[PDB]
Amino acid sequence: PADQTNRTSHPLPQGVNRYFVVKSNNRENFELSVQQGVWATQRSNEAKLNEAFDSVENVILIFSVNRTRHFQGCAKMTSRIGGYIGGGNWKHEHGTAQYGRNFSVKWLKLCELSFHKTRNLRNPYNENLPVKISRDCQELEPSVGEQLASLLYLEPDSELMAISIAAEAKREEE
RNA sequence: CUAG
Repeated sequence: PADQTNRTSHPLPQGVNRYFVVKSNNRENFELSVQQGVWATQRSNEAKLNEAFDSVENVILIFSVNRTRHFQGCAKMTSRIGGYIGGGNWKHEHGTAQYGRNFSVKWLKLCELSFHKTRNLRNPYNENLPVKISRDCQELEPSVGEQLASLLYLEPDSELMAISIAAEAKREEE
């Protein structure tokens, strides 16, 4: 009874964060990311994630699979792109849009956040369009990013959350 | 990217 209420997701790190919407063409890659703690983006996006990674303590990546009408969670970018990381043999069609280098992520919160529920939120960095209209690695104006992440934390954990925590712990035993 |  001395034990604090134990938690099943990681809270949004405190401090000065930047926020990017990350898009996947398919669930398979997103699920692989969750099992392995790894992502890779399009080559053209790598310098901008590295610029964010160098600039602030936490780069928060809010994921959404194309066409699912939902956000699926948020991760912290935990390594700079460049440098061997490993994992992630990714699915893609006839070699097109071939992905860049794998980097580490830590899944903070996994859930299914409907776009309906984000419909009053717009992003000044993308012409004040609703945040659902976000290409891969579009930056969220940071006050809007913090609002969008806060909506994620209102949703119940999806089944992937515990999958993530388990995989994360397994990688920790070294 | 969102919509079909």
